[PDB]
Amino acid sequence: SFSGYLKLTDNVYIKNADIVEEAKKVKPTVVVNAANVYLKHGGGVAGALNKATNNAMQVESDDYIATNGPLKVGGSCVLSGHNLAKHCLHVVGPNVNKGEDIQLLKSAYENFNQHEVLLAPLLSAGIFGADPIHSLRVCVDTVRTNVYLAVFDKNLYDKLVSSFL
Ligand SMILES: Nc1nc2ccc([C@@H]3CCC[C@H]3C(=O)O)cc2s1
Repeated sequence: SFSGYLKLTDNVYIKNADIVEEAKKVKPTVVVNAANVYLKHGGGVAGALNKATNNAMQVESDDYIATNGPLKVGGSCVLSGHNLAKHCLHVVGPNVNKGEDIQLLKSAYENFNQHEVLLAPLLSAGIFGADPIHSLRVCVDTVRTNVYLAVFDKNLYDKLVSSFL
């Protein structure tokens, strides 16, 4: 069960934790991956989640692309969670450093509403270049189901809690 979270709003909770370790302890119904449109999990949260499955997530993802084609920015797909969760919801936030529209961050977070409870990272807040505090605001304004956010970096976590509480 989710332990040590701080409740920010009626439905958004936050913890300073590594999402891979949270997934292995809780084994939630849904873990969110911060993915790209071809589901190539090369680094960031995507690389860490794929490595914790010993590349099983990548083999499954390449088969999903071969049959279905790439996702759209703001879109998602549900695949196995392997040893981390029952399911992995792979969500594509905009890569604003490559000119993708920040408005698509709202569409990205809307995918979370299809699941009652999710363990997730902040979208577009890694190498995708969005300001992480702006990404948390979009999450709060868009997600209506129960989301447990895991923020690895303690300096970032303290910044987020100071601005949202
Ligand atoms: N093993 C892990 N590797 C990563 C890499 C990056 C991150 C996320 C991506 C966006 C914000 C950052 C964070 O929470 O500090 C979390 C994790 S957990």
